[PDB]
Amino acid sequence: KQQLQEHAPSHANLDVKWLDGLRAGSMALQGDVKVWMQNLEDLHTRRPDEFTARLQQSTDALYSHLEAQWAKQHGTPPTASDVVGMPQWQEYTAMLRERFAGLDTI
Repeated sequence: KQQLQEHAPSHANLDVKWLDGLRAGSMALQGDVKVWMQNLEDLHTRRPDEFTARLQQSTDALYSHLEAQWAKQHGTPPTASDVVGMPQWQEYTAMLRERFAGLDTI
């Protein structure tokens, strides 16, 4: 499948910045999650266990940004254990990746 090669003008995950956020890249819509799925759509195709490894690099920004930044708030509750679901990504991604069958939020 996909023997012949092809290409066209379009935006890719690389374009979108890390979870840290985008100033001009994507203001109106969310490029963080918007690509979160698309990244797994291509990866998951080959290996699922790796699907999470795709965004794993991006989500890192927030994953740490929270445990680090949020640390100021309390610093006690902030930890890889909490940061896992402390942020919104935990839920957000759960809405798209799960309700992907009908991505409308975007």
